[PDB]
Amino acid sequence: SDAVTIRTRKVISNPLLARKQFVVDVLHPNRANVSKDELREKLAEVYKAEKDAVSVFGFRTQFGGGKSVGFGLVYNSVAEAKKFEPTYRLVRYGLAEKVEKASRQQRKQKKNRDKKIFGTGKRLAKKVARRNAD
Amino acid sequence: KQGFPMKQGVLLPTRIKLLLTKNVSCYRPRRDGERKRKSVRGAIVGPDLAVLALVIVKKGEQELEGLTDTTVPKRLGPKRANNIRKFFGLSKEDDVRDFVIRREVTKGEKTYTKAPKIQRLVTPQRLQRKRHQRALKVRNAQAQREAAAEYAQLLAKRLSERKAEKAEIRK
Amino acid sequence: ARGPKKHLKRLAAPHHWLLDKLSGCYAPRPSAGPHKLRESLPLIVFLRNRLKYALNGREVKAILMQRHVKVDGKVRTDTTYPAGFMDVITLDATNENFRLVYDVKGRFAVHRITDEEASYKLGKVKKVQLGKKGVPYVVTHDGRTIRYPDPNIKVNDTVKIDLASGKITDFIKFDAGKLVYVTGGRNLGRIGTIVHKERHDGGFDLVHIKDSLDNTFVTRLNNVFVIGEQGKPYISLPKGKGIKLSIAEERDRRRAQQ
Amino acid sequence: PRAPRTYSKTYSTPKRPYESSRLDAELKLAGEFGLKNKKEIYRISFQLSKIRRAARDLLTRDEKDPKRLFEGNALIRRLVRVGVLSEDKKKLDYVLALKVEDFLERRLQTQVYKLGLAKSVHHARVLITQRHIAVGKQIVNIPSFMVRLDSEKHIDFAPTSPFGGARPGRVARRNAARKAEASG
RNA sequence: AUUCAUAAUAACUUUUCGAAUCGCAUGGCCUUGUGCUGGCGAUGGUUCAUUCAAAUUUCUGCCCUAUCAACUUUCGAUGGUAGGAUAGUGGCCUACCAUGGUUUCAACGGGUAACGGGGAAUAAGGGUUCGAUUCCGGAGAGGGAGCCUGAGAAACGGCUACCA
RNA sequence: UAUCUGGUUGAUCCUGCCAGUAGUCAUAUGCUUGUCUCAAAGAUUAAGCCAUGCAUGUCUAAGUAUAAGCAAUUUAUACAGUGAAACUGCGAAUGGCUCAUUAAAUCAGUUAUCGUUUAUUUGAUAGUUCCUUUACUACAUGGUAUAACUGUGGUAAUUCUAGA
Ligand SMILES: [Mg+2]
Ligand SMILES: [Mg+2]
Ligand SMILES: [Mg+2]
Ligand SMILES: [Mg+2]
Ligand SMILES: [Mg+2]
Ligand SMILES: [Mg+2]
Ligand SMILES: [Mg+2]
Ligand SMILES: [Mg+2]
Ligand SMILES: [Mg+2]
Ligand SMILES: [Mg+2]
Ligand SMILES: [Mg+2]
Ligand SMILES: [Mg+2]
Ligand SMILES: [Mg+2]
Ligand SMILES: [Mg+2]
Ligand SMILES: [Mg+2]
Ligand SMILES: [Mg+2]
Ligand SMILES: [Mg+2]
Repeated sequence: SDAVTIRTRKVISNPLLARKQFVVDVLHPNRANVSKDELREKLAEVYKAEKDAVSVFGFRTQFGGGKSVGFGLVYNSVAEAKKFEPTYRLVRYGLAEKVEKASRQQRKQKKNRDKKIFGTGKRLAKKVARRNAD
Repeated sequence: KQGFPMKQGVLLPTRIKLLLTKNVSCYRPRRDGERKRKSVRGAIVGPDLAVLALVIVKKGEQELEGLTDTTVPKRLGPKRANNIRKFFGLSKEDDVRDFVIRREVTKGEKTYTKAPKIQRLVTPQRLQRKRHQRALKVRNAQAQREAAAEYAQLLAKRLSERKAEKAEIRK
Repeated sequence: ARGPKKHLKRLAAPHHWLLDKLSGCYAPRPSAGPHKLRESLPLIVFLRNRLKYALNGREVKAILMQRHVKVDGKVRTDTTYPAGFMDVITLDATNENFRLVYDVKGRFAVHRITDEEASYKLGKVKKVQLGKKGVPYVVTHDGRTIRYPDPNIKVNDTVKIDLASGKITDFIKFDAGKLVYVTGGRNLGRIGTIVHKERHDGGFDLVHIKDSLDNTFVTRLNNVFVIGEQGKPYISLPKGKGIKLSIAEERDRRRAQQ
Repeated sequence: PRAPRTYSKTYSTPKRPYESSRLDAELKLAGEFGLKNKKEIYRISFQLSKIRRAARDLLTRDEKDPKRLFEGNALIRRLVRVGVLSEDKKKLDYVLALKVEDFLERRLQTQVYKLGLAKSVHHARVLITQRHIAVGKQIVNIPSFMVRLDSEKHIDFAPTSPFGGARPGRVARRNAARKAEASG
């Protein structure tokens, strides 16, 4: 690009979650769409820790472009980053994968159906099979 | 017929309706304190029945193929310590830790017996807890007796100073 | 009716929490605790909005379950645990201790205090009675019960608490001239060097209160918190020192530094 | 559920719809200042009424009343910052009769025309709405900005816009496109 | 301000509570016995205080109508005594007693296209009209009644009955 | 932002009333419709009636697991990894919806409980109980049923249940 000049503002240390909180102020003249995925490494070698210990979110472009403001988090190590960052933000970075699950409508069906059954239901399963024969 | 069960020895060989509650057969509550009205059949046997449940109290002379010839084992052995004791009835120090009934199950080529557990079995962990609570009762009482004593002497000195103060007054 | 309520809608929380009216239907309802509902910090407000340590409500929860935040020497890992006037919010990590003190405008302000004197708290005694077996006791403004107190301790006094044991270290009698704190009322958040009180037998004892700048004002007895003798206090006052500086000279003061 | 969103109206229609003494005066204000509606004048007069209402309520109060001085100073300063009020008239009695077009002439509509580079108010209205303006460092396309006497020297063409460089222009780009292919 | 807190005596109880519960760490002492001591907690538990509450309650305030002027007390209407009941005060209910209580300063009755407020519209000033409805309080789960469980419901995505 | 104007006469002095005029978090409707932000929405008539599908369930290191469940043991021949089901403990009295009833009733501001209950938080708070209490006695911890489970069934049908 040209004059990316990533800047961090209002930096406050958060040792409660072993993290540094700061506002990612981006100046990108003649550029747009600063591609927060690329904000991770440029914020990594600034703090020198690693690329997978930094998370970026927010980044609403100002009126007319050429400037962006968002929020950034950098962790001491990836161990606490995986244990603190939300699961939704991790899958964006590729750290975790989508957990396969039926739609919210379908889960409600299964819970309601399973309420009609008392016990495991194996005894009922053979009983209806025995009854269905005759 | 229609599958309505009998209420034990109630009356009325016909069908009736009753307000069934907890600790009563023919009904299983789905809520705490709930009661419900369900049709039940009488105790007296009539031609309207589809199934009659029977049990044998004294065997005859001929062998029934499916009832007397066969034999099935009880599903589970005792779990509590004294339940195992009375099952064998040897003594009060039998150390049933190695007397647990075990069930061998072959998940694969490996075999294991998974003896379940013993409830109410004496353990040094249980003895330690009893010691802690027993000592805690004494330890608290020791602090209470001295606390009232310290306040007693604090109050006594306060009264003595007031008595001395009024002694100086009135010449 | 039909039972105790378990929700607190927004626009119904106390105004000193400074919760924005938008961005959410509900506000954190304080749990039952040592302080009343309206006069409550609770930690999710304090750890997220005051100190900005946490952004969401989920990571407010994560902080407490690591036993980081402890209140009055006890961990108190409750998301909406009610924290009240001068409850020592201490954090073992980051080696910082906070005391809850009203600022000039009556809101709760962050007051960092040194570890040496963050090991005690002052409590305004509410009632003094006799317990079972003839054991006298006192109840502070945060519900603590302390047995075998000094006989000279009477109602409306303030008592220093050891904050490590239930025993007391010192107390101040409620007399004229003592340094007092305004907790509640219109003048909430002021320190006022008590001068005189009117008995008003039957109800609502009143008291006259004079500021260091000779600005006198009146508040009910229930709203005054004696915090020491005139001059040296027993606690570290926050910025402003409870002066109720007027709006006309507030713009003048803020214009000096810009 | 959530708290209601507060909204307010910012204009008021005159009581008499068809009166020639006002009908032509309205077209006068919209004439040389490039306004598309009477609501622009209607809008301006609304807080002109609100300013006078606040000022009238101040003069009723006694002199040296803290409330008279406090919001008196705030009102007198806030209009001076906008510039609709001259520095000499800082007595709270000249704010009552300021003018009806004093507010209007402080708009970005006029300022672009005042400070050259527009050569007509009707050209300027296009220029603001065409997104070639930087009142500060920021692009603005709202003709009613009410410049604050702290940014009048700061109006300039936006860096990411023609007439300010960094691009030739959109339609000019395809204009030379035929020129290049025709020469071949 | 108390017959208050609290304490003392004689008793009473079909007898409440006063830990037969769970996880982790495993440490010291000797007459080395599965010996004696021993931490961090979790859950539970009588009473007191606190908090979240609830119930009852003081004073003042509500739209239109006299083509509503007297009402209430048969069998509660007002008060007293005593008792039952309630978690409690209290005609809340019962027995007896007295004949009271409200009313032109608008009772009682009737209507409301009436849930009440915070508020909304328009207003020089005084006002007029509206507020089912984002907050507070109340009521209801088709209409009534009754009740289990539970701290808390006369609960209705709890139950029973009648009516539709 | 303290403003009026037209309409009874041949022409007139004049509360008339009618009409015009402006606003509406006052609705409905007609015609028309490019953009950004923001946003009410089956209240009014019928608190009329409803197919269907959802809207209350819940566990840690720390109550109970022989799943005749899943993997690895090698820390263990009793158990201690994960864990369906069920017993147990809490919750389901919150929230949400509507305004039918209701006119000293609710409600508002303001009082009292020396006239009461209060699960849950928080601080305190049981050395006293082997009962003819010198053999009655296990106090290194005592008794029973039962769910889940196995097996045998009833019905067209229900979150129906019986017997062993
Ligand atoms: Mg809460
Ligand atoms: Mg009585
Ligand atoms: Mg009586
Ligand atoms: Mg109605
Ligand atoms: Mg409501
Ligand atoms: Mg109800
Ligand atoms: Mg209906
Ligand atoms: Mg009901
Ligand atoms: Mg329903
Ligand atoms: Mg007028
Ligand atoms: Mg005439
Ligand atoms: Mg004529
Ligand atoms: Mg007239
Ligand atoms: Mg009209
Ligand atoms: Mg509700
Ligand atoms: Mg209605
Ligand atoms: Mg407690």
